[PDB]
Amino acid sequence: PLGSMSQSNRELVVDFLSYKLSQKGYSWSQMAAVKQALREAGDEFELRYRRAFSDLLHITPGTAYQSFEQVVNELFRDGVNWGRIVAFFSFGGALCVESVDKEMQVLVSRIAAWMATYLNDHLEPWIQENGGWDTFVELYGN
Amino acid sequence: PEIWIAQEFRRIGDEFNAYYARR
Ligand SMILES: [Zn+2]
Repeated sequence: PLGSMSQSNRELVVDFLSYKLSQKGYSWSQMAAVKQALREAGDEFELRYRRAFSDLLHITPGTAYQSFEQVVNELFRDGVNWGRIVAFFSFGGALCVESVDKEMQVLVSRIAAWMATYLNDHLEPWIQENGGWDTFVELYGN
Repeated sequence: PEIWIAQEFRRIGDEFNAYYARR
């Protein structure tokens, strides 16, 4: 269903303004400042470790979540930290890139939701006792 | 197959964590 044409128009205005403030050393919100920090930790992660992203592995919509819920379980098998959370995110990005490489676009919407609910039910806790997101921003910003 | 990859992501994601942790 379609929402407000004004909420649409406001959402873009609000996006283009944060970006300009983040560049000039400001931030619209804690959410805005965290997003950009993760975007850049991500590219930094991509750069440092491009080798390990290659062709990852019978990717079909069939056993997609199954094969997914297991890699992540294994990822944090013995604990969370700021680097594994980044390792976590960058992992979803390639899945989404490699998926649309097979028109399996339909797999992208589902992927997002597996992360959001995992990060909510499992990553969210750690993150919270360990300083918060504000703390990440400091370690990983710029 | 997979398991080895999850392990790999645990590793490089630690080298990374180590980096910004040392800073
Ligand atoms: Zn619709």
